[PDB]
Amino acid sequence: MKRTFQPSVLKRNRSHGFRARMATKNGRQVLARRRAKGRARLTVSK
Amino acid sequence: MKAKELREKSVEELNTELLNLLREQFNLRMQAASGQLQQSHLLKQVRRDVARVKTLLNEKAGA
Amino acid sequence: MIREERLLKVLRAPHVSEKASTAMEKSNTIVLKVAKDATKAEIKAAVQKLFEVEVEVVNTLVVKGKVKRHGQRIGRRSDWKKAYVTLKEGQNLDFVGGA
RNA sequence: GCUCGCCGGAAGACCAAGGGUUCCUGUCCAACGUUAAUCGGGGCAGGGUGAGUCGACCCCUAAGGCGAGGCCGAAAGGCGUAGUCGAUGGGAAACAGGUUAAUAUUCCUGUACUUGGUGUUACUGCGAAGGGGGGACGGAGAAGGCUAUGUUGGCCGGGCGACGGUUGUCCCGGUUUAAGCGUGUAGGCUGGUUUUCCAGGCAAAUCCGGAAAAUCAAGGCUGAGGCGUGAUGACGAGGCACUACGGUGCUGAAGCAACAAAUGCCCUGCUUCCAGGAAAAGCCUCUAAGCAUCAGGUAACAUCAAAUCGUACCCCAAACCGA
RNA sequence: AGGACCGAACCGACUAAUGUUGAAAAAUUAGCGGAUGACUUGUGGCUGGGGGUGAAAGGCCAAUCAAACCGGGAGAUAGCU
RNA sequence: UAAGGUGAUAUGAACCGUUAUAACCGGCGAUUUCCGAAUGGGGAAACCCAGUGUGUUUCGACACACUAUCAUUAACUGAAU
Ligand SMILES: [Mg+2]
Ligand SMILES: [Mg+2]
Ligand SMILES: [Mg+2]
Ligand SMILES: [Mg+2]
Ligand SMILES: [Mg+2]
Ligand SMILES: [Mg+2]
Ligand SMILES: [Mg+2]
Ligand SMILES: [Mg+2]
Ligand SMILES: [Mg+2]
Ligand SMILES: [Mg+2]
Ligand SMILES: [Mg+2]
Ligand SMILES: [Mg+2]
Ligand SMILES: [Mg+2]
Ligand SMILES: [Mg+2]
Ligand SMILES: [Mg+2]
Repeated sequence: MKRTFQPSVLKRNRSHGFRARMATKNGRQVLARRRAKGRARLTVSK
Repeated sequence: MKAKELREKSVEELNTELLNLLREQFNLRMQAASGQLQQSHLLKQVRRDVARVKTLLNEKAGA
Repeated sequence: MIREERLLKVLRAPHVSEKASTAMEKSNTIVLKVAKDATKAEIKAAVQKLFEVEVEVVNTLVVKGKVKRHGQRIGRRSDWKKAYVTLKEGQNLDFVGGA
């Protein structure tokens, strides 16, 4: 049956992940702790 | 010849000083023949003076 | 002329893409990595004074880069401006250096 | 290559979503293909989707978002007026052949079209960020007419038959052909027209709204298809030469009628119902200044401009969601 | 017209078999219910964790739900193994 | 400072140098695209669109240059009164 996922790029920004991270103290914090702390190749947006 | 020479040439002619000399990068540098033995690399060994000229022109701005 | 503009450097760099040599029927054309803003007319004239060839028409467009690259995860685009521009027939590359 | 079998409201074809070169050519067969693999959606190369008319930009606005100042709120911040963004919707214009290993309403040929500036000519009130109209909009149902298109005949070309009959009553195939231009039809809708008067439309207005009169009617918009023209052209079964075996150059018959249809078109219609069905611009029109022999407006044509991005490459599936 | 009929698309899941190191972390096959409606679907938007949403099952809130995920207090505490 | 030298994974090509402006090192400069406080407005970051000035102008243009918001002061304008 409906397995909890259902992808949709557009629905992957302000609603979640993507570049929206650059709009909030914590949001932008995530990037630091993520990239810097333990260099991540990261990928977020595709 | 080249290198710091006529540094006062207000009657400057820096134009096409590059392309005309492009022989290497443009032509020669393709394969083999960009001076293989008698006189190879020139660009960074002398033709790199392109700055000196454009720099001067850039300086002779308050004319 | 009404060279008054920027005919100085509207054109630059070839392309030697797959389109190259494959795009030659009645008239070899070209590509040139033309500046982001050189328009068509200026391009038509650019190849006039220089290259000394006879241009029929120009076309051009844009093509955009794009890529992620960073100390962690950012990276961005690049931007360009292609430009076919046709020439003629009765006049080949003549004395020049192809590449 | 010849047989054989399977699907055919599809197991065919096209597109969207999503994918993101999987497309075509050459190559190579380690790994990947549940085996072999000279083969592939695998590897490595190249090629392949050039724009004034297709799309995005761009005008316009929907849901909603943001939001000068502003109202709130320990701070962060929430809400929201003007306003500004936001398509999945409205605004302008191109087709048919040809061609590349790969591009294509972008390149070539033939024939067009839109809009803006400038100019010449002619006629004229312009002339707004403004007023009015218009764009401009629901659901459901009931027809009629028509076209797509099919069938049969006629016409034209072709064959008379591995086995009994078919050598005119018969079997096979074709019988196509666009925008644009003229024609304003089946229908759809709505009375024209003139004059004068005004507490309305933020000011003005001949415009729209209201009021009176007066004279006629046979009007005025809208509109599918059909018919002429486009086109004694093209295409066209098929023959003839050349073949690289894929295909090429030339030539080229008939090319009509009758009936039958649509969920497509007239139909942003008609009828009816309650849940009573975007907006703004273009467009038409009316005036302001403001202009005041001017500028502008309309039309014809002459010319210049139409920038910049995208364009390469499965889709009920081996390219998407399921390792 | 209808808690009307069968009825494709479309939406849903009543039954059985198969699968159960699957083709598949819920499907395939044959049947099955709704199919002008409290219908169904594309795009985008709004509700945030003791909080949301809920024709109500503690259901759903990214294969996670009697209190999501990530990082931290953190080497929590563990008379237990 | 100096006989070499044109950064690295690879030469190679074509060359520059031996005396004292070739390299190479140090100081002061010149330049320094687009994004990013990003600041002309907008924006899914590296893209999109404008206003007002400029030079060369075959004198449409190209690019250029300025134009965010607050605070202090200055001068000028200036509502209901
Ligand atoms: Mg997007
Ligand atoms: Mg860390
Ligand atoms: Mg090409
Ligand atoms: Mg080609
Ligand atoms: Mg084996
Ligand atoms: Mg190669
Ligand atoms: Mg090749
Ligand atoms: Mg399937
Ligand atoms: Mg239900
Ligand atoms: Mg079966
Ligand atoms: Mg209930
Ligand atoms: Mg409930
Ligand atoms: Mg539970
Ligand atoms: Mg600047
Ligand atoms: Mg701001």
